[PDB]
Amino acid sequence: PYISNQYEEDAKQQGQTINLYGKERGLVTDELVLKKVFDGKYKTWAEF
Amino acid sequence: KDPADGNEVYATNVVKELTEAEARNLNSFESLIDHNILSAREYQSGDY
Amino acid sequence: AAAMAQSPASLSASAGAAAAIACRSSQAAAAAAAAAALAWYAAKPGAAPAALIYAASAAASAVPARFSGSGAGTDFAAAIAAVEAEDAAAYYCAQAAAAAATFGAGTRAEAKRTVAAPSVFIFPPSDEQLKSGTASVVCLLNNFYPREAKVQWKVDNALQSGNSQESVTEQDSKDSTYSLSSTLTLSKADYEKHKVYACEVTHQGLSSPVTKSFNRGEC
Amino acid sequence: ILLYDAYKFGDDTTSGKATAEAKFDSSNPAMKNFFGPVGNKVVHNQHGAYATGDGVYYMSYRMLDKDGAITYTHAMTHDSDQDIYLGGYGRRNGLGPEFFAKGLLQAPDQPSDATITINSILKHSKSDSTEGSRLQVLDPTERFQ
Amino acid sequence: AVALAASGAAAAAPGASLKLSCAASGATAAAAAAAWVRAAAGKALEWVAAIAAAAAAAAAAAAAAAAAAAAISADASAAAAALAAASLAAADTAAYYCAAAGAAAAAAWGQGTLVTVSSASPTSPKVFPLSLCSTQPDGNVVIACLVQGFFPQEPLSVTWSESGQGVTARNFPPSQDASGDLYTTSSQLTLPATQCLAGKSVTCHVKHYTNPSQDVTVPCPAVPTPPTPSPS
Amino acid sequence: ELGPDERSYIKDTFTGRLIGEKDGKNYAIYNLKKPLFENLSGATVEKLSLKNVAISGKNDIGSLANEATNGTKIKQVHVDGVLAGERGVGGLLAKADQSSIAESSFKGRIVNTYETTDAYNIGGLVGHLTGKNASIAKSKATVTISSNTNRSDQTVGGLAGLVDQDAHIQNSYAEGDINNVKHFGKVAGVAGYLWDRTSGEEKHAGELTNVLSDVNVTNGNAITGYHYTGMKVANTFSSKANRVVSKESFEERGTMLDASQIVSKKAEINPLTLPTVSTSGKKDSDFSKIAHYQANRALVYKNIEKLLPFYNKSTIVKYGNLVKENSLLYQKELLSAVMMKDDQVITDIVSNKQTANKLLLHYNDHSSEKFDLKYQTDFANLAEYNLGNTGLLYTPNQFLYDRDSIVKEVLPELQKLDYQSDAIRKTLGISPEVKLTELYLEDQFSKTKQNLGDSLKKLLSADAGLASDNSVTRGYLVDKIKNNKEALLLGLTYLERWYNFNYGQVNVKDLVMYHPDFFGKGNTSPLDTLIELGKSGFNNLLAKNNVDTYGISLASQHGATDLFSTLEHYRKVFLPNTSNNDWFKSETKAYIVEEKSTIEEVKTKQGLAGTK
Repeated sequence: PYISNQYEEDAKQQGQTINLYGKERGLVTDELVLKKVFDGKYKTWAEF
Repeated sequence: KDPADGNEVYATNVVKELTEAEARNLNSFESLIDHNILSAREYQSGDY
Repeated sequence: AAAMAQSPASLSASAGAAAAIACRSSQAAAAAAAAAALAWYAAKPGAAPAALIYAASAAASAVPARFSGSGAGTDFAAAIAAVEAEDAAAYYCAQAAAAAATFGAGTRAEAKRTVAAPSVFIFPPSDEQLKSGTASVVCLLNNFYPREAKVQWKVDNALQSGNSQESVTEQDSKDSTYSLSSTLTLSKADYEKHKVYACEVTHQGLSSPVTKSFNRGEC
Repeated sequence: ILLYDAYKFGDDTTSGKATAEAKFDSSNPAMKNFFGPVGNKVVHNQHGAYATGDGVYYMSYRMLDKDGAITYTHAMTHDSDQDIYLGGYGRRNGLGPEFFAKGLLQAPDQPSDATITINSILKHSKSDSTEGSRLQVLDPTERFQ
Repeated sequence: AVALAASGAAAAAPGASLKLSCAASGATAAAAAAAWVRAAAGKALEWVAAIAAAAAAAAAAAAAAAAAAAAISADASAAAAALAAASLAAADTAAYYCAAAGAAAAAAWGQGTLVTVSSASPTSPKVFPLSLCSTQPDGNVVIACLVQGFFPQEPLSVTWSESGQGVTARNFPPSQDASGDLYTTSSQLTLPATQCLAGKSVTCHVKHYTNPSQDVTVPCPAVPTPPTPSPS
Repeated sequence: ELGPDERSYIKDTFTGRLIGEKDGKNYAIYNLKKPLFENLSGATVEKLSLKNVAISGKNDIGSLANEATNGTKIKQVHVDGVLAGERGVGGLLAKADQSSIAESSFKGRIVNTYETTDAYNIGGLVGHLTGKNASIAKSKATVTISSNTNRSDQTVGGLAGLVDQDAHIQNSYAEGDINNVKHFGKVAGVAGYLWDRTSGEEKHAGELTNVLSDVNVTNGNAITGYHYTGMKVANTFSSKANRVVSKESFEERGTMLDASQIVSKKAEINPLTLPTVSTSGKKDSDFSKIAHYQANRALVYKNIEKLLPFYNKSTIVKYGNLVKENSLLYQKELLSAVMMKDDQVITDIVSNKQTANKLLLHYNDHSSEKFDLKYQTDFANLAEYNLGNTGLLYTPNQFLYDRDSIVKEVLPELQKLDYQSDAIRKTLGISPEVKLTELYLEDQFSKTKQNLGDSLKKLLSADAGLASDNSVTRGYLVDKIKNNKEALLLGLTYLERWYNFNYGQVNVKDLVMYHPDFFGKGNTSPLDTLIELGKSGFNNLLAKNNVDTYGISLASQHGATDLFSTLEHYRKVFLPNTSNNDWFKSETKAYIVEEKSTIEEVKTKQGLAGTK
C-alpha cells in the first residue's frame, strides 16, 4: 500500500485528485495510507 | 516543479543543519521524533 | 496592383466582434458588368485565395460572414457582422468590372481574447548537422497570446542578439493564438564556448518571467 | 526477457575486461555467427547497466561474476515492478523507477554493507573469510519460505 | 476538370524570362482562363499576367510593368498555361497561383508555384530531428525537425510520418540567413501520448525543392532511467 | 514477351473502357506477370478473372491496374495469385481515386518483406482509397499477406489500407492471415489507417458498414489500426480466433456463421464455367475406369502414385493391387526421399548405379518408414528400384539426362564472381553507400563458390524432368541458370548458411534447399525458389529477417505455414519420440544451461512443453 498506489481509487472517491498527463487521477497521500493500513491504531506517523 | 507532470505535489527530501534554537529544544527523546532529526554519521548535509 | 493598401493594416475582432473590411482601389470599381466592381477574397498563408462574394451582388456557399458585402467606387466599407474564430487571415478584394486582381494588399483581421499563456519548449544538442558545424539551438513557444511576443536568447549568462532568428506562424482559426519559434545558428566551436543555453519569453498574460534552461550533453 | 551481454569482447592481450565495443563487423566468432546475425544495436556505453523494459543489458558488470547478480536483481526490479513484484498495481505516481530498486527490493552490494537490504541471491557459506562482518542473511532459500 | 500544376520554379536566370506551365484539364477558353499572380512572399507585391478566353483568341490587357517581360502561349493539346515571364529582376521572384479569378462565365481552380531567382544556384534543403531537452507536457508529445541552409523556400513541403486526431503542426515563415541569404524554416508537431509508444521512431517529411525525400529518425520514445548501481 | 523494364502490357492511360467477358462462360487471363493496365480513367472492366498472377515490381503493383484515376467501375473481378512488391502493393488497384469496386474477389499471397523505408499503402484488395464516391461493396479477399512495416506511416490493411475522403467499405469479408514482423506500422485486418492527412472530421476519415474479418492478424488490430474517440466504423464483426494473449484492441462481435454468410451480397463465382486452361490441373491420375480398379484401395493408388511418377495408370493400379494390408501403406502418404545411410541423396545419375540403401517414406501421420532399395530392372531412360519383399516398384523423379553438358557450360561463368563486386550489388537493392556487413554471408559465399559442383548437380537433378535428347531443353536450363547467375548464387549461399543443422545423422541442408515436395506441393521447382530468393532484395536476404524470409520465399511453396512449424514437422519425421527442446539442446553448440526451481510445483510446471 505505501509504495504501490493500490489505494488510489479510494483517494479519488474521497477527493485528492491530480492531473496526470491531462487526466484526472487519484492522489494517494500518506494520510490515506495511514488511515487505511492502521485505521484505529494510529492517527499520525509520529504516533506510529 | 517536475517536467513530467504539471502538479507540484511531489516532495523531495532535504537534509539541513539544524539551528541552535532547535538544538536546545531537543531535550525529550520524543522530541527527536517530533522535530524530525536524523543522525549525520552516514547522511550527507546536502539536499537530496 | 495599384490598390496595394487595404483598410487597416491589422484590424482585430474580439471573439465575435467581427472586423469590418473596406479596401481602396486606384482604378474606380465602376465597370459595365451589370454589377458593382467589388469582391472580397480571404487567403490563409499557404493555400491560394478564395473569393467570399462575386461582384458584391451575391454570396458564395459557406461564406465566412452571413451579412452582405456590396461596395462601389475606389473605397468601399462593409461589415462581416457574423464572426468566426477560424476566419483569421488576409483578405483581398478584386473588382469584377475588369479581369485584374489587387494583389500585394490584404487585411489582417486579427483577434482579441484573454491572453492565454504560451508554452515554452527547449530543444538539446542534435547528432544531425554536427558534421556541418552550424550548431543550432531551438526553443519553441506556441498558442500564446498577446499576438506580439518578446523573445530573448541567453548563452553562458550573456544576452544574445542578431544571430537569433524569430519566426511567427499565422494565427490558428480554432484557437485565435500566435506561436513564435526562435531559431539560432552557431558554429561547432561556438557551442563549446558556452556550457549552458537558456531561453526566456516575456508575455502580457504572465507578469512573472518564463524561461527554459538546458545544459549541453545533459540531453 | 533476454539478458544480452556487452558485445565488448577482449583479446588475450587485454589486462582486464576490455572496453572495445564491437562494430558488428568484428572478426570475433560470436559477433560474426550469432550476436551480429540477430541484430540488436545496443547503446553500449562504457559503464553501467540499464533495463529497456523488455530486456536487460550489461555494459560493465559481467553477467557471470558474483557482482553480476547484484546488478541482475536491480535490473529485473526496474524491468518488472509494475505487474510482478508489486501486487499487480503500477508504481506510485510520485516514486520513480530508481526508488523501488537501489534502496529496496535489491540484494546488498556487498556482504559487509551496513544497509537495510534482503540477501535474496548470494549464498555464501561460513567457510569464506566473508563470515567476518557478514551483516546479512546466510542463505536466501533457507531463511525465506 | 479542376486540376492545375506549377513548374519551372526556384532557379530563373537574372535578366532572362522564366516559363511556368499549369496543367489545366478540360479548361474552356470561353468560360475559363489562366493567370499568374505576383503575390510573392512578405515584400512589395503587385501583379503578373492573366490570359483571356478562347473566344478572345488569347488576347487580354496587361500591366505596363508586366508588358514586354512576360510571354503567354496557349496550346489546345497542352490544355495548360505557359508563362513567358522576361528580363527576370532580382526582386521579381514571388508566388503566383494559376486558376480562373472568379470569372462570371465559369470557375477554374488553382494551386500556384514558388521560384527564387538569384545568382546562387537551387541548393538542396537539409532537415535535422531534435529530441526534447525538457520533458513534454501531460498527454501531448512535442517533436520537431529543423531546416538549415535550404533553398528555395517556395515551393517546399514539410510533413510528419505519424498522423493523430487533433494534431498540431505550427508552420514557421522563411527567414534570410546571416550569410548567403539562405532561407530558414522549421516544422513542429504535437500528438497524443497514447499515439507515440516507447521506442517508436518518427521521421520528418520535408521536400527541399521537388526532389527525393530524405528522413532523419527523430526521438518520440519515453524509455527512461538507465541503471548505474555502484559497488563500494 | 515481358518488356525488360516495361511497366505493364497495355501502356494506354484508359483501357478496357468496356472490357466484359460476358460472352458465353466467364473467361480468365492466366499467367499475368505484370499489371494488366498501367492506369485507368472512367473505364469499366467487368466479369474479368485472373487465375495465376505472379506480378513483381519495384514500383507500386496492381493485379488489374496500378491507378484508377476517375470513375472506373471495376465489377465481378476475381483475381488469384501471388503478388510481390516493394514501394507499394495492391490487390486489384494500387490506388483508387474516385473509383468504386463492387462484387470483386481476391485469393492469393501478398509479400512485401523487403526492408524498404518509405510511405507505402499495401492492401489485399486496394492500396489507397481517396475518392469521395469511392466505395468497396460486397467484396472478399482471402489474402495471406505478409509484410514488414518498420516505420509508423505504413499501413497493411487486408481488405483496404489508408481508406480516406469518405470512401466506404460495405459488406466486405477478409479471411486470410496478416503477419507484420514488428508492431511499428498501423496493420489491421479489414481496414488500415482510416484517418486522413487533412483534419480528421468524423466523416472525412472513412466509413465501414456490415464488415467481417476473421483474419489471423499478428502485431496489429483486427479491424482498424488507428482507433480514436469519434470512430466512424458503424458495424464491424470478427469471428473468435487466435490473435497471436489477444491484444483485444478491436470490437468484439458474435459467430452464428449462418448470419455472417448473409452479409455478403455475392458469395463466390468458382464456375470460371470456362473449364479448360492447368499444369497441376490434371492429378490423374483418374484411377477410376482402369482395367482392375478396386474401391477400397482407391487411396492406396494415390499412395503409390508418389512412388511411380511418369508411369501409366495401368501400371499404377497393377502395382497397387500388390500392396498388402499388414504394411503401413494404407495411410495418406507424402513424397518420399532416397537416402544412402542417412545422407539424403539427390544427384541420381551419380548414385543410380550404386544401390541406394534406404528410402524414407513420410506419411501424412508424420511417420517415417524406411524401406530397402536395390537397382532392379534398371533402365537408361528412367531408373527403377524395388521395395523389400513386397516387390513394389520405385523410381526417382528424374530422367537421368546428360548433366555434364549443362555443367561444363554454366560452371565456368558462375565461378568468376566476387562478393564485393558490382553484379551482386546490382542484383540486391543496395546503393553504393551502404555495406554488405549485415548479410554475414561472405565466408559462406566463398565456401559455396568453392564446392559449387555438388550443389549445382543436385539442383539440375530436381529442377525439371528432361525427356529430351535435343540440346534445346539443356540450352533452356543453361539460359535460366546464366541469366540469373547472381541471384542463383545468393540464394544458394543463403539457403546453405542458415539451413545446415542435423537431425541426428540427417542434414536438412539438402531436404530444405532441395526436395520441396517433402511436405506435399511437388509443383514448385527448386530452381525457381532459388531465383525468387536471390532477387528478393537486400532486406529479404538479411540475416535479421531469417524467420520472416521463410514465410515469404520458402513457405507457401514447400507446403508449410511457418519456419517453426517446419522445424517441429522435421523433428516428427526424423528423431521421433523425443522432445523438440531436447533436440535443440543436443544439436546446437551454444552452451545451454537450464535450472529448474527447487519448489516441486514450479518444477512440475516448467517441465511441460506448454508455452509460458
